[PDB]
Amino acid sequence: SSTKKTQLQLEHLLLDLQMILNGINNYKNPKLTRMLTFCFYMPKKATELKHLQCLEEELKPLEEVLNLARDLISNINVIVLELKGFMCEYADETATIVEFLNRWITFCQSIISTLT
Ligand SMILES: *SCCCNC(=O)[C@H](C)NC(=O)CNC(=O)[C@H](NC(=N)N)C1CCCCC1
Repeated sequence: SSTKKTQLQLEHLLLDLQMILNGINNYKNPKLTRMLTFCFYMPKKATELKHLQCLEEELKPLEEVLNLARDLISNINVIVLELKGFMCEYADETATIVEFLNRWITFCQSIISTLT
Protein backbone atom coordinates (compact mmCIF):
# COMPACT_ATOMS: atom_id res chain seq x y z
CA SER A 1 0.00 0.00 0.00
CA SER A 2 3.06 2.23 0.33
CA THR A 3 4.70 1.29 -2.95
CA LYS A 4 1.33 1.49 -4.71
CA LYS A 5 0.67 4.96 -3.29
CA THR A 6 4.07 6.16 -4.49
CA GLN A 7 3.29 4.67 -7.89
CA LEU A 8 -0.07 6.46 -8.03
CA GLN A 9 1.58 9.72 -6.99
CA LEU A 10 3.99 9.35 -9.93
CA GLU A 11 1.19 8.34 -12.30
CA HIS A 12 -0.70 11.55 -11.52
CA LEU A 13 2.51 13.55 -11.96
CA LEU A 14 3.13 11.90 -15.33
CA LEU A 15 -0.42 12.58 -16.48
CA ASP A 16 -0.36 16.19 -15.24
CA LEU A 17 2.74 16.93 -17.31
CA GLN A 18 1.14 15.25 -20.32
CA MET A 19 -1.98 17.40 -19.98
CA ILE A 20 0.25 20.49 -20.13
CA LEU A 21 2.09 19.17 -23.19
CA ASN A 22 -1.25 18.40 -24.85
CA GLY A 23 -2.69 21.85 -24.21
CA ILE A 24 0.44 23.38 -25.68
CA ASN A 25 0.31 21.25 -28.83
CA ASN A 26 -3.40 21.92 -29.36
CA TYR A 27 -3.82 23.91 -32.58
CA LYS A 28 -6.09 26.27 -30.66
CA ASN A 29 -3.09 27.58 -28.70
CA PRO A 30 -2.25 30.96 -30.26
CA LYS A 31 0.99 31.52 -28.35
CA LEU A 32 3.10 28.44 -29.11
CA THR A 33 5.74 30.50 -30.94
CA ARG A 34 6.14 32.85 -27.98
CA MET A 35 6.08 30.00 -25.47
CA LEU A 36 9.05 28.37 -27.20
CA THR A 37 11.21 31.46 -26.64
CA PHE A 38 11.17 30.75 -22.90
CA CYS A 39 14.27 29.23 -21.28
CA PHE A 40 14.00 26.35 -18.79
CA TYR A 41 16.66 24.71 -16.64
CA MET A 42 17.24 20.95 -16.69
CA PRO A 43 19.10 18.82 -14.15
CA LYS A 44 22.37 17.19 -15.20
CA LYS A 45 21.07 13.89 -13.89
CA ALA A 46 17.45 12.83 -13.40
CA THR A 47 17.22 9.31 -12.01
CA GLU A 48 16.27 9.73 -8.35
CA LEU A 49 13.24 11.08 -6.48
CA LYS A 50 15.33 13.79 -4.83
CA HIS A 51 15.89 15.19 -8.33
CA LEU A 52 12.28 16.38 -8.35
CA GLN A 53 13.66 19.36 -6.44
CA CYS A 54 14.85 20.42 -9.89
CA LEU A 55 11.30 20.27 -11.23
CA GLU A 56 9.89 22.07 -8.20
CA GLU A 57 12.33 24.92 -8.75
CA GLU A 58 10.90 25.51 -12.24
CA LEU A 59 7.19 25.63 -11.49
CA LYS A 60 7.31 29.44 -11.64
CA PRO A 61 8.62 29.77 -15.22
CA LEU A 62 6.27 26.90 -16.04
CA GLU A 63 3.26 28.85 -14.77
CA GLU A 64 4.42 31.96 -16.62
CA VAL A 65 4.87 30.24 -19.96
CA LEU A 66 1.41 28.65 -19.79
CA ASN A 67 -0.18 31.89 -18.62
CA LEU A 68 0.70 33.24 -22.07
CA ALA A 69 -2.32 31.46 -23.55
CA ARG A 70 -2.29 26.27 -13.00
CA ASP A 71 -4.91 24.06 -11.39
CA LEU A 72 -2.33 21.67 -12.78
CA ILE A 73 0.73 23.54 -11.50
CA SER A 74 -0.59 23.39 -7.95
CA ASN A 75 -1.31 19.67 -8.40
CA ILE A 76 2.26 19.10 -9.52
CA ASN A 77 3.56 21.06 -6.54
CA VAL A 78 1.65 18.89 -4.05
CA ILE A 79 2.84 15.64 -5.65
CA VAL A 80 6.46 16.80 -5.76
CA LEU A 81 6.50 17.70 -2.07
CA GLU A 82 5.04 14.27 -1.25
CA LEU A 83 7.73 12.48 -3.27
CA LYS A 84 10.92 14.25 -2.20
CA GLY A 85 9.70 15.55 1.15
CA PHE A 86 18.94 18.57 -2.11
CA MET A 87 21.12 20.98 -4.08
CA CYS A 88 20.31 20.71 -7.79
CA GLU A 89 22.99 20.64 -10.48
CA TYR A 90 21.70 22.05 -13.77
CA ALA A 91 23.03 21.49 -17.29
CA ASP A 92 24.48 24.47 -19.14
CA GLU A 93 22.15 24.03 -22.10
CA THR A 94 18.68 25.41 -21.34
CA ALA A 95 15.55 23.85 -22.81
CA THR A 96 12.27 24.87 -24.40
CA ILE A 97 9.07 24.04 -22.56
CA VAL A 98 8.52 21.14 -24.97
CA GLU A 99 11.90 19.58 -24.20
CA PHE A 100 11.40 20.38 -20.52
CA LEU A 101 8.07 18.52 -20.36
CA ASN A 102 9.37 15.56 -22.39
CA ARG A 103 12.36 15.13 -20.08
CA TRP A 104 10.20 15.01 -16.96
CA ILE A 105 7.58 12.75 -18.53
CA THR A 106 10.48 10.40 -19.30
CA PHE A 107 11.75 10.74 -15.73
CA CYS A 108 8.32 9.75 -14.43
CA GLN A 109 8.06 6.68 -16.67
CA SER A 110 11.52 5.60 -15.51
CA ILE A 111 10.82 5.86 -11.78
CA ILE A 112 7.43 4.18 -12.24
CA SER A 113 9.10 1.27 -14.01
CA THR A 114 11.60 0.89 -11.16
CA LEU A 115 9.03 0.65 -8.35
CA THR A 116 6.67 -1.77 -10.07
S1 LIG B 1 16.97 32.50 -21.82
C1 LIG B 1 15.76 33.81 -21.52
C2 LIG B 1 15.14 34.33 -22.80
C3 LIG B 1 14.36 35.61 -22.55
N1 LIG B 1 12.97 35.35 -22.22
C4 LIG B 1 12.55 35.33 -20.96
O1 LIG B 1 13.26 35.60 -20.01
C5 LIG B 1 11.12 34.95 -20.75
C6 LIG B 1 10.29 36.21 -20.54
N2 LIG B 1 10.98 34.07 -19.60
C7 LIG B 1 11.61 32.90 -19.55
O2 LIG B 1 12.39 32.51 -20.41
C8 LIG B 1 11.31 32.04 -18.35
N3 LIG B 1 12.53 31.46 -17.80
C9 LIG B 1 13.06 31.96 -16.69
O3 LIG B 1 12.47 32.73 -15.95
C10 LIG B 1 14.45 31.52 -16.38
N4 LIG B 1 14.55 30.94 -15.06
C11 LIG B 1 14.36 29.63 -14.87
N5 LIG B 1 14.06 28.84 -15.90
N6 LIG B 1 14.48 29.11 -13.66
C12 LIG B 1 15.37 32.73 -16.46
C13 LIG B 1 15.03 33.61 -17.66
C14 LIG B 1 15.92 34.84 -17.67
C15 LIG B 1 17.39 34.45 -17.68
C16 LIG B 1 17.73 33.51 -16.52
C17 LIG B 1 16.83 32.29 -16.55
